[PDB]
Amino acid sequence: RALAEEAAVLGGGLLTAESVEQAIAAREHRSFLSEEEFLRAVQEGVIR
Amino acid sequence: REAQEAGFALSTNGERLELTGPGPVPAELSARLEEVTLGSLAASAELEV
Amino acid sequence: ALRRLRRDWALHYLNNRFEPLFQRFPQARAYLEALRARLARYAETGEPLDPAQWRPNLLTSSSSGTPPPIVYEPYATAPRLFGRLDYLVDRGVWSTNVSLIRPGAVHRAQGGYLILDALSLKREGTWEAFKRALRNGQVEPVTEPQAPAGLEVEPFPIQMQVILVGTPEAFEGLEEDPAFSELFRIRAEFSPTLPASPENCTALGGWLLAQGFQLTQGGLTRLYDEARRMAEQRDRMDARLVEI
Amino acid sequence: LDPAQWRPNLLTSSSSGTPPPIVYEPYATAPRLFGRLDYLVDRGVWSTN
Amino acid sequence: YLVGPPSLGKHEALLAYLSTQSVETPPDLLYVPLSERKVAVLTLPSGQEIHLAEAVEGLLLEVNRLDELFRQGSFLREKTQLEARFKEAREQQLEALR
Repeated sequence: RALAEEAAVLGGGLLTAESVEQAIAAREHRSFLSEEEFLRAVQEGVIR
Repeated sequence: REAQEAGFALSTNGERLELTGPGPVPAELSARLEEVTLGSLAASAELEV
Repeated sequence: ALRRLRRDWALHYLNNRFEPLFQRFPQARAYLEALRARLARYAETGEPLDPAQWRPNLLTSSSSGTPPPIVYEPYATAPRLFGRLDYLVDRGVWSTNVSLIRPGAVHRAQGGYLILDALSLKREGTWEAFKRALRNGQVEPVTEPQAPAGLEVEPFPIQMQVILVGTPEAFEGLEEDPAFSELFRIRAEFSPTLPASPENCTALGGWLLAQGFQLTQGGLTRLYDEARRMAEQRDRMDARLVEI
Repeated sequence: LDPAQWRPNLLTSSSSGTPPPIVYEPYATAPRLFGRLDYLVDRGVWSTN
Repeated sequence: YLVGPPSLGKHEALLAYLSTQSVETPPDLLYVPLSERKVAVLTLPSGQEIHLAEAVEGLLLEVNRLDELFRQGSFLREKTQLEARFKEAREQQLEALR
């Protein structure tokens, strides 16, 4: 239900496939800072 | 004016209003007396406000 | 029978008294009824009525909520969160009423945004009460232990968007509880670094100008390089604008 | 004889059927579960009834 | 809930962004005593607080108005009729005894 509410917010009032996929992607992206830092460090070569 | 028609008198016994008359008082007179009594109470409250 | 007749007279009288009030303020429908009932008792047993005991204790007032009430409470004591129940000391007798309840941050931020601090929230030990208030809706203003009897505040549906603020390690103490994840699901993780780029350099320059400083191009580049140094990364500037 | 000492304190005024009393108490504490005994403080004496 | 390293200005920027939002007329909050010990949280439209306070003050003053009502002619006649019925029953008992 919470994910559906997020999808409704991102899609206005309709839960289309694009809206739900965007909501899921945004949920994954919100907690992605640690993984973003890991990937950026790997690209930099700090963690090889 | 509309109570003296039957013969009953409107007495202002203190703050509250009563009707003086022999025997029972008519239902219309009682209803109007209660209406004007509530109106007086509300008017006093609104005067204080 | 005299008591019953007085009760019936009072009820019939108060029907007309409270009829316009119900239409004017239908949201207070129960309240007036209770007050009506109290006046009914005033008829039956002759008990007196204390005006200071039956009065609408106002707590907040917003013009149009633009901006909406943003009540920042960096503190997390129960008196700061749910308010406190002020009392009257009559020679050593504690006695409070509806009018002596102080509004709290929760009451101050209804319909708006409540901003707290997770570190303070866990350090003050009021996390459990805050969780109960957010989930159900019940709030308990602080009652003095010397009080003969406090006021039981009925639960009400909360309408504020609580936005906690804290360090990532501070929220660890709350993240263990699964109930924390149920109330809060939007984690706005702030990036400790920013991508060092000319666009971000210009953004930093504009931000510093908005701060009220006068800076040259060379000074701006020096600040940019120092910000990169504080992040100890060649491709990232330190996002901590306070240090800059 | 104290009238406040020998009066029946009403607890549940429910006089209807469906729905049956559904009391949800997420905060399970003894004052919340079993109720609390309000005290009357008279000249420093906690007298209850 | 916002997380980030300290000295990041999270509170300041968050407040600045929040102040730009708009919410339609947050209802005035108030306390209503449903009994001597029970307090209920109430929401009202903006500006209704003063009107309800005036109405409550009027109702509080209505105690004297109810006292005056208890001396109405209709109230007196009803009380006299009720006492007359009770006295008639008592007089029936006393007449039987006599």
